[PDB]
Amino acid sequence: MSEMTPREIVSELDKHIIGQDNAKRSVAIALRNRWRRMQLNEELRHEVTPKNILMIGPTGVGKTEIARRLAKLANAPFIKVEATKFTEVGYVGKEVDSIIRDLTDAAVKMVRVQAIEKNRYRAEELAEERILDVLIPPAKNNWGQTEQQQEPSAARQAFRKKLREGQLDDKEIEKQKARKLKIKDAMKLLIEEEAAKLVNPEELKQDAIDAVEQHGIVFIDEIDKICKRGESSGPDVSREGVQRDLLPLVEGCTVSTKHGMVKTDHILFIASGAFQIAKPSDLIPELQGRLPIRVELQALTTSDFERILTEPNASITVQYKALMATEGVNIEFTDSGIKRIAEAAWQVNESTENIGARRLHTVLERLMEEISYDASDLSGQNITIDADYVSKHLDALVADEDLSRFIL
Amino acid sequence: SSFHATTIFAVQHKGRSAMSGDGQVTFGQAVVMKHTARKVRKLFNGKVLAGFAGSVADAFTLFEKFEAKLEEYNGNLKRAAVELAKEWRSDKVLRKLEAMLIVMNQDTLLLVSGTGEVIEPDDGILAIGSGGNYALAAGRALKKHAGESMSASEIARAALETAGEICVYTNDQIILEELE
Ligand SMILES: Nc1ncnc2c1ncn2[C@@H]1O[C@H](COP(=O)(O)OP(=O)(O)O)[C@@H](O)[C@H]1O
Repeated sequence: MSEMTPREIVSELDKHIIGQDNAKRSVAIALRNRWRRMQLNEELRHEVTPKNILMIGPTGVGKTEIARRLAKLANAPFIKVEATKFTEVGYVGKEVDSIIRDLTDAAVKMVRVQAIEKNRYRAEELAEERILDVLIPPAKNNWGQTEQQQEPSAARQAFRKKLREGQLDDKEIEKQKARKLKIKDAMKLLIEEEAAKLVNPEELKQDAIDAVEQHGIVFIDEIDKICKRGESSGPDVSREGVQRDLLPLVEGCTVSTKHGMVKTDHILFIASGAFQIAKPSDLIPELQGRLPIRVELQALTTSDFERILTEPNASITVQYKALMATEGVNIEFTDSGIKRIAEAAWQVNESTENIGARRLHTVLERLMEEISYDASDLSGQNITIDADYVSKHLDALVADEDLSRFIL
Repeated sequence: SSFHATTIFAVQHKGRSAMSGDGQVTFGQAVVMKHTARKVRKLFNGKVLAGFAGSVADAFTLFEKFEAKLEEYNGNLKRAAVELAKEWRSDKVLRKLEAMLIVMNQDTLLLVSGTGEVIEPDDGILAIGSGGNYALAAGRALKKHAGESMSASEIARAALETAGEICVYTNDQIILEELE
């Protein structure tokens, strides 16, 4: 099982989300206040109430990714539903118990794929027993010693080591089979047709169910755009409603679905958004109060950037190096470009409109349009990417405001 | 008849940034209902001075749409100034609205009008409402004349003061605001 202490939770955070400590902090305080529970009895296993979180602040500084990530290391199943959607001011038809239904549909194509390296390496030593079986059969009547089985190997395990270097031969092996095929096929087959025997009844469900149930985490994005305070950001309280609908979810219900009936009850909720338009004080009271833990995030810096450009472990930048290396190019970003790199983000974000950390992403892939293209030429060649570089393909762009409008 | 404008005066001198306004609420032709009202507020973490001229519904109301849009762009008056104009010029209920809006920051200074104007005073003095001109005439007057001899804060105080002195619709009790 998972847990992690408060700080532990944080620290893996600072691994991919620069700054906003306060932020992290809370979310972890929610995720232990979580664990804690379990460890009680039955009374209070069921009278204490997922400490759901309200995420006030500007855009692109990481409310989402703070959640997204928290959850990945919780190893919780997770989904982010935009608040908008349930509005349909195009007037369609939106039901909110859907949300829970998709927090299962990952809670699966999550259980699945998170079962093919736990039970994959367990059955490449079971797809071999099925070819060292057709090239040379362990002659009828095994005289039980389990050590006269590694004794077929007296040539059998000479073919076992010869499966990795010489294949493409015509063979046929044992709703079963009885089929005559070929070996590089078949090798790619059995595998598949073997994960099946790696039992998938009321296990990939029931426990996938447990998934959601135990908990993930839903991040209800934008909540603020669904509540009133008049003028420009009120049509009707034909939005107020979606706060209502919502309630139950957060406030605790069962729900109908596909793989099994699910209990929202204990699910964790993380409600986002910026409120230049209203004020959290402005939710329906009901909601207001299921959002116990409130926290601010604040806009990142120039530095903050620079640092997001490199101190993220998946770093953007690196994404480059490696990507870029693949064509035979070392690439290497100075202190002093990683400086302008940011520097631009910030200047651009300040003239057009500011989209968050977001800009770096675009500013970059643009830096490289040159390199990133010609790359397969540079076969070995290496390049120095630095201020003086940067500014040559940037400055006038960033310069041209109205271009940036289009193309950054 | 109607309630008369309040007079309000903003000025920006030797890098101090200042807004004075009267309290006088002059109802009907001649009648006075109150002698004190706050229509000069501090907005955005004391970062901006804004005085309105008008009704405190209208007043309050505009103010937040200036807020909202100030956040909505991280400190750029001009920008938000504008995008309010658009908003005010268009809205059915405020587009008709008479008075204007004085907005200023650490740096710079703006008239903003129901009608979708946005104005920039060459000389760092703006002024609205009843006695406007009288105080404008005081403002510009002093700055030009005892810039050295007096302050931001001071010059504005005085604007109003003079106003109430020529002006029936302006009165001695002045509210004063400055940024840091
Ligand atoms: N504080 C930050 N530290 C690291 N990366 C960030 C930070 N803020 C934003 N980002 C990155 O830039 C984009 C913004 O993140 P996201 O969480 O979706 O923004 P927001 O929640 O603020 O609307 C994503 O690519 C995100 O991973």
